[PDB]
Amino acid sequence: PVLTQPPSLSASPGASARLPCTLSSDLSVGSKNMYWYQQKPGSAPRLFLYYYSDSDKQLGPGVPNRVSGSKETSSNTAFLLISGLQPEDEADYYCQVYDSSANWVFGGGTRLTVL
Amino acid sequence: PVLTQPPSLSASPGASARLPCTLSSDLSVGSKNMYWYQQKPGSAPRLFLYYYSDSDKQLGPGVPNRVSGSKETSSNTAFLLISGLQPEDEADYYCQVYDSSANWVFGGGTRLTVLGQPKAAPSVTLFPPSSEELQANKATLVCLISDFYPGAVEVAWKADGSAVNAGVETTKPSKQSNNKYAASSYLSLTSDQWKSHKSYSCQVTHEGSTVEKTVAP
Amino acid sequence: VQLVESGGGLAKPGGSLRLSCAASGFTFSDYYMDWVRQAPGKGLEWVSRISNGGGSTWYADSVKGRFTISRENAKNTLYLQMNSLRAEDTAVYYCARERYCSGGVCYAGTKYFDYWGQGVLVTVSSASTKGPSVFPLAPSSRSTSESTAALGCLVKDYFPEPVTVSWNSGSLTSGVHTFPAVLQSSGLYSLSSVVTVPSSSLGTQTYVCNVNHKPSNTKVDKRVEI
Amino acid sequence: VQLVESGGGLAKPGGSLRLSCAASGFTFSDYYMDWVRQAPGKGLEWVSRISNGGGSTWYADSVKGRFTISRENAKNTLYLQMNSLRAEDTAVYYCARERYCSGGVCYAGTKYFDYWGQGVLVTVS
Amino acid sequence: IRCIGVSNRDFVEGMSGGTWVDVVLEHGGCVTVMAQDKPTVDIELVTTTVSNMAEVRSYCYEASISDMASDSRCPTQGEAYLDKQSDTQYVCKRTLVDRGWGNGCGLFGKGSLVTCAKFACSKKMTGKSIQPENLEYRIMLSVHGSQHSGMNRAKVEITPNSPRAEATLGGFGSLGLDCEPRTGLDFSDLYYLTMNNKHWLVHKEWFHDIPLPWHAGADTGTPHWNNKEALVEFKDAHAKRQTVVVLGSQEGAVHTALAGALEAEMDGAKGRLSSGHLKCRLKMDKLRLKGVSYSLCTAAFTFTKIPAETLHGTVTVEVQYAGTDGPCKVPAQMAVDMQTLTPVGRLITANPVITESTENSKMMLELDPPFGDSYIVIGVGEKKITHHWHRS
Amino acid sequence: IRCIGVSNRDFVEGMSGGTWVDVVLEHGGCVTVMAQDKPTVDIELVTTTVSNMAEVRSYCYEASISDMASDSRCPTQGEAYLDKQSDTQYVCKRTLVDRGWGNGCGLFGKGSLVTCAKFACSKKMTGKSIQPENLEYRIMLSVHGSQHSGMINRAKVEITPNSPRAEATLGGFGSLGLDCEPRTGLDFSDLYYLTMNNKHWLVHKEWFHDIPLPWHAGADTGTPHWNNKEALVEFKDAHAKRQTVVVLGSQEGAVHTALAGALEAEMDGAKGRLSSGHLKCRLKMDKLRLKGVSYSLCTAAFTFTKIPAETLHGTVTVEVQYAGTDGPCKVPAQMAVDMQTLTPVGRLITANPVITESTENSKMMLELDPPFGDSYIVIGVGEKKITHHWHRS
Repeated sequence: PVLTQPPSLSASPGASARLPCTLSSDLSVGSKNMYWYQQKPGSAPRLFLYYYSDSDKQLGPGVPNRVSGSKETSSNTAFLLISGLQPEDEADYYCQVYDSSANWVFGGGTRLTVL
Repeated sequence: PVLTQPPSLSASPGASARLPCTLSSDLSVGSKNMYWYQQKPGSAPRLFLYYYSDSDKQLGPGVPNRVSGSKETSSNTAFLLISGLQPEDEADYYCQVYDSSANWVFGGGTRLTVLGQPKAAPSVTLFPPSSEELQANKATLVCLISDFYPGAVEVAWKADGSAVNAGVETTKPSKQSNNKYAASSYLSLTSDQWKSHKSYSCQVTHEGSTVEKTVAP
Repeated sequence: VQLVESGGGLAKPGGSLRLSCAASGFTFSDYYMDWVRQAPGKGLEWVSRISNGGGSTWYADSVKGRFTISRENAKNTLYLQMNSLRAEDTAVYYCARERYCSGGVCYAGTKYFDYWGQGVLVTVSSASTKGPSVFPLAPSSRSTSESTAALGCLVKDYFPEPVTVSWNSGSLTSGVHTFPAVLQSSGLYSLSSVVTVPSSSLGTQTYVCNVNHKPSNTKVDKRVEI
Repeated sequence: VQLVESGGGLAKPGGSLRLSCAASGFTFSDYYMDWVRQAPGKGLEWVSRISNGGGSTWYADSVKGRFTISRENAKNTLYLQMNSLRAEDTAVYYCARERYCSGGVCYAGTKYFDYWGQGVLVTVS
Repeated sequence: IRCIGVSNRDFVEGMSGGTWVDVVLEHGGCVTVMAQDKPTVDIELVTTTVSNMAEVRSYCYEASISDMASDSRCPTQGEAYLDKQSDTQYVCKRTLVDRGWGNGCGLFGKGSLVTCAKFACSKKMTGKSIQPENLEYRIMLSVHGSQHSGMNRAKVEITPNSPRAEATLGGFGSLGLDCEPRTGLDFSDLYYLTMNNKHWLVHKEWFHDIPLPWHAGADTGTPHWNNKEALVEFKDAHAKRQTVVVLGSQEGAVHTALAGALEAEMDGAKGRLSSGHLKCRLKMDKLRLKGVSYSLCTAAFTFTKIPAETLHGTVTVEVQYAGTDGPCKVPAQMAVDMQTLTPVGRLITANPVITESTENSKMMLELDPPFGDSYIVIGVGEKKITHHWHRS
Repeated sequence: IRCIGVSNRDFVEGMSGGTWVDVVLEHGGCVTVMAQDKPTVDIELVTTTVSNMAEVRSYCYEASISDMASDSRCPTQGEAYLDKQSDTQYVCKRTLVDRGWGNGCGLFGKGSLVTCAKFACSKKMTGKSIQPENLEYRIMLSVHGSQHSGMINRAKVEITPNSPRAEATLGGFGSLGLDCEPRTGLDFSDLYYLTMNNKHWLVHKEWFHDIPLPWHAGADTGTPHWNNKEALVEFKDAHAKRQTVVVLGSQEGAVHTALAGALEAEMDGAKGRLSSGHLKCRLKMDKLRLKGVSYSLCTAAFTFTKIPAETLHGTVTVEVQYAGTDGPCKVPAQMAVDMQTLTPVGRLITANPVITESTENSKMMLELDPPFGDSYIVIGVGEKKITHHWHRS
């Protein structure tokens, strides 16, 4: 089991950003709990978003209402909704799912940069 | 249990006629099979409408599609509805229900009157007595009134201008098969009361106007 | 599917009549029957009722103990035995067929009166019968002057209704108007029937009116001449 | 509700270390616990997981046979006995608490890392 | 003047003096209280409600299934896993299925297979506990002197912890009630069950055993159903997909299992019950008649209804009084044919009166005739009315 | 090359000479047919359909109540009467209740009371007869010589009780005949086909005759007539002039409980799919030439791509990869207890294993029937051949 999110891409205010996490073929993304975390330079990460479906969701303690979820099975890929960008997005957002085989898997990571 | 019906109901031509039928205090229109019959002059009744509800009804044989029924539970009354009212709908309509105790209850019957029919004056024919009747020393005068609307006449007999009050029998109007009315009047005289005057005359009056037909020995 | 009644006539108070209802066109043994009566110029009143087998009868109160309803399915006939008639029994009596049911229950539970017979007149009164005198009513000495000409028949002084009139042994019906009878003060009725004939048809065509009065057995053919 | 960690430092290859993550404030005998390491400026890699009573433990592939996670719920501390340390263990480590799961069938089946430890640095050379 | 046509009727005769009468009020039954110098009163118990029932358990009898998935692993590859098998809103079934080279495994044998579906309850039934101290009794009273009715007159309300009550009956005064020497028909063993919109009283052990999904609270945000496998079945596992089906509505199933249970209405948020039996000591020392200072009515009477015998032999008579003499006492008695109008029976109505002045008012009374032949006589001297009677 | 992982699979040995193979075909089970000079063939029964089933009886499991009235009579006035008690769509109950001056009678006593309500069926189940002459059988065939992914030429046939013979053309392999005989449709005269909400079973014939629900025993007429509708309508709590009517609610879950342990069958659409089989077949395969015997032996080397796997019945399945443009060519395949050279010990399930592609790295699978004890799967010629140890039971 492996999940690949691109190294990074920068997004600007006034636009919308989608953060993907391409899962492998041994997993069906439509039946996976998505846990995304938020980590800044030096500091330890805290829970950022939980997402399974649009009705089955909850967000971490101290996180605002600009972030939601999306998941398209035709791509077998989960997406972290980050809309309404601001330069204050300085954080490496990891993509985490569980498996009864791989026992925890993190993505490559995505450093939220803003121009 | 009794069924009350207005003795006469008039309804304008082309419009609808709501013939009512109010059930007695011990019945409920809501749970009755209402049976409606139509009877025209000289002929036996025939089934006109079975009605229990707007989703439970039945037209009698040959009855047009302009007829229906209804019930007003608030007055314990059934209604026979005839729209597109044509003068061929002039008849008596009887409402009838069944009960386990009284076993068949008929209404009083409502005589439908379709307004707007044109007035027609009577045609009158006065007949002298026959010869074989005169040889028997009797002589009766026949006055035959036919094809007049509305249904009311007053016949008067005259002999040499003077009013004849004796031996005169006259009928009541009776609907013809063509919606008009007919009547007749008879003057029974002995052969010697005849052959005495110059002439006798039948004198029919309808809606004020008058005809006079005369005969003579 | 037709019904016809027989056995009318004139009875005296305390006498008896046997009305019959001949039925044809349906399985007469699968139907309830009824007798409904109507006095002259009045409403309808239900008289009696019979099941399709004959072992269940019902009667209006005003008739119980006198009238006997019955049916013999074999001869396809419904009966009404009328015993000890009272003056109020004078009316026209129709036989009616109810709606059919497949047992006790039916679709919608309807049991209205499907078909009615023609009707028989029953008159009860202590008066004796009188047969009519039939006299011709001739035209007025002006034949082909106006559009047409009108001749007729006088049916005089007969007690019990009805009288039946046709013209030319039934071969002539167009323009025939038989008038309802007058009820003279002497208790007897009188009838008159006229037919408008073509103005010039007086020469070749000869006119005879046929009067039949059954309760007195009077059958007369008095032909009309000038 | 606090998570601090002790025991960092230097250790040549073959040497050993004993990491500790002392917790307090909550019932430590209830929660699943997790170690997860991170090289400097490199990706995140789960290392070890341990149950509420310590009766069953899971490790990452590159670690088993040498590291041994343990738990004495009486002192409310989380241990990570790193034996036979090698070079690619050079990373900063955190202890993470796995979400409350009374039963095993938590209200939405989440079981994620809500609280994290501050982070100790391990350098192997 | 209730209690006339009631079949289950008791006639309680008091004692002249102390206001002690112990009556038993039931449902469907009533009592006529007759005192010596006091008006006869009818007393009936019409309503027993039990309020504030606490929910105990709710069963689901109609379910729905939603987003459903499966997961399969090859032989020796351990047990299959879905993230939602750890979710309390999902029903799952784990089983082993035949795997081979044709499904995509390297070995031949049995591989693990799990399937989960999200559970939701469409319709549920609710059982509640009842506490006898939350009962409430509704008692109706009425006196005699009236006219054909029963379709002044008082009403009271009684609680186990407020059992005393007094009702004011116009110029008749007041009568008190101290009610409960023998009362309950059961509790502490029956739940009060509510299905679609109907209600029963079920045994606790029978209710504890219903094979349906159930949650043992009143309500929390998104309840948790136990034994949800009872309405969801799995069948026909292939190698990688198991179809999940939800069983049809179980409402008709428990209606059949509730045949021969005691049913109960509900109005409103309080459960009505059809069991009664509260005993009452009514004190009527404050029950003045109405008026003994009336004179006898001088005018004539007329029967408005045929005198009717009730189920207990008493006769009910309604008369009309033509005259502005009123208000006045009605002369009424029963002669023994006749010798000269010596009283024979006894009245049920105490002191019959005409209440209105003008002019043709109606009035009803009740008699207790003696057995055999007798004559109901109403009025004085001439223009009196008499009716023959025979009892049983 | 289906039937490899099937748990219930039969290995029928034919007769050398006459084209004789008598097989018994079920659902979920299949047979490997092996002839002498002919390719091994798999025969499975995949589909049993039944068309145009005639309705027998329909039960109502969810009802509705409509316009309802009562009628009450005073004591001595006879029994109560409603016009709709003569209606086939109405359920009525007559009872005795206490009447008096307070409800409106002149006497005190017992009066008659009747109450009727209109019955309507919301949802119904329907039972049908199957009549074996409208069945249809669908049989799938496939031959051996293939590769693992190709699991999923290969043929299919249709068979009728009165058209039981069939022939299918299999590429260069020729044709094969089937002359079959059904036996177990209704077994005789029993087994109705039931349709509920949207799923279907096969019920016992007598059990269906005894379901305690309203029912009409036709196919359909304008406004059907329900018999024994009294089973879903209850009357209770008659007061004096009104009797309350209750409808029992959906009985769907009740019949599901009585349908535990019945045989289910899907349906889409209007044709009935079945999960029961048992038709016997005499197969004649005399017109079945092998595929190619004029090939040469493969000279190049092989390599195991998958570990040879044991099936449920002890047979071994092997897939190898062939590096070389030598193809098409015969694969050298044999068995056990050598220390060459080199006696064949077991027998193959695949008749004439072949390499189909010319160039250059093609895949191919075969199946063996190894002898008990230790044995050695050997594939290839002479030197640079590949060998794998095997142990049976």
